[PDB]
Amino acid sequence: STIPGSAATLNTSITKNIQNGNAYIDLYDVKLGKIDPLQLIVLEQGFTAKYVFRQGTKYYGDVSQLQSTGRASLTYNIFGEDGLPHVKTDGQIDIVSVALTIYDSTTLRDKIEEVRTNANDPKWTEESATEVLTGLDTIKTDIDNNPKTQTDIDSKIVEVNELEKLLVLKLAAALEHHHH
Repeated sequence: STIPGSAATLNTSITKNIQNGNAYIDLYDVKLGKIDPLQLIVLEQGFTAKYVFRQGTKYYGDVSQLQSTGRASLTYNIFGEDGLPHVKTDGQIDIVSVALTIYDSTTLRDKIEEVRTNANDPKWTEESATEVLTGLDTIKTDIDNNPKTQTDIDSKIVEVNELEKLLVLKLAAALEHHHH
């Protein structure tokens, strides 16, 4: 929800990055520049905020610096118009910490395009050509709209490998439909 006397509330409407009060970032979106940590929160008039990441043993002031997938923390330091940190009514520095999960789908999305390129080869029967494409599009949609754990991304890489194996050559199909 929102911490007692804070000037910043975490924006839950961005379901792709915010869930159950936790933040999620896909390095793919970071590389394609689709992420801006300051849009994940709502600042009430008269206060500015500067975010800071904390992963391993270092702090990152700019999301682009994030290079590894893992568990980290997103923190938002709130400041008043005087440039100094805001002190909440309870007498504490007004800061907002969000548990962050960093994952990267880059590899998966490529593995998908590979299988997709393969699936569209007219050498494969249209039933498999399509069953595999549906499979890929279902995953694709999911990784675009929903946040995932890196552990979860790798499992979908496996699902894709398996779907690619469903492809069936028209040649084979034609030798089976043969009755001697």
